[PDB]
Amino acid sequence: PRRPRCPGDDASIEDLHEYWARLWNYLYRVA
Amino acid sequence: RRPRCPGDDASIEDLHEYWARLWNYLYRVA
Amino acid sequence: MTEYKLVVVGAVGVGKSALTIQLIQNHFVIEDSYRKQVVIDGETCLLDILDTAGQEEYSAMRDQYMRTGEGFLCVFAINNTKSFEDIHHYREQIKRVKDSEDVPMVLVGNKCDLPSRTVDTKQAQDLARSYGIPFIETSAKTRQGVDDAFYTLVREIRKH
Ligand SMILES: Nc1nc2c(ncn2[C@@H]2O[C@H](COP(=O)(O)OP(=O)(O)O)[C@@H](O)[C@H]2O)c(=O)[nH]1
Ligand SMILES: [Ca+2]
Ligand SMILES: [Ca+2]
Ligand SMILES: [Ca+2]
Ligand SMILES: [Ca+2]
Ligand SMILES: [Mg+2]
Repeated sequence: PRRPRCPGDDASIEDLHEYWARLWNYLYRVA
Repeated sequence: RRPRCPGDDASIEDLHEYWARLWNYLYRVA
Repeated sequence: MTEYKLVVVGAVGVGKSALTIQLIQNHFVIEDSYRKQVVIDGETCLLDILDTAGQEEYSAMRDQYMRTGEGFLCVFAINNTKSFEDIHHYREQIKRVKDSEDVPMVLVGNKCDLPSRTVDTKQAQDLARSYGIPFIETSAKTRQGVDDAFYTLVREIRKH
């Protein structure tokens, strides 16, 4: 259960998509 | 209009709230 | 399931955003929040709402976003026949993404506060009855049946 790191402002949409997928996975396993 | 990062001090609830806003944002910018 | 993913689909201008806003805030006129904690049938639950906006397009990411949803609201306007016509379209798209025939779904007839209607309640009931999904007429303006629509969708998920 590794908490993902939120990308900066330089990040692309794909970067947010990756973080979106990682966050969902993290929140699911910790719950 | 991109949701700000929750931060390192953000709790699980704060992450859930952010994820929901990110969910709608990512859909809309597609 | 203490957490529920709900996606609101429908034609442009039927009031999907107004329905979400009148669920979260909850008032009638916002990307401030898409999350609410409520109690349904004696059990508390968290609701995440995806308010689909913009024209329909091919998108691998949008497919993934919809696939995340466990329940779907199919919203049309009673004063818009064309919005009711496209209901079959949104349904097939949902079944395509979820890769299933039995997807938790609720047919929503919005703007029922308006005196001038183009689609009657019976014609909408017969459509939902053929799909096997519930049908609730809502009004974001008067906050009529708004909670009823989302909460019934939660029931549909619980049954499956
Ligand atoms: N009378 C009435 N008007 C509504 C209702 N829901 C939405 N509207 C109106 O529809 C307009 C646009 O709806 P909108 O939420 O943007 O549609 P969307 O494209 O699905 O997000 C708003 O200005 C609202 O005033 C309703 O239940 N009753
Ligand atoms: Ca990058
Ligand atoms: Ca990357
Ligand atoms: Ca596009
Ligand atoms: Ca595209
Ligand atoms: Mg909208």
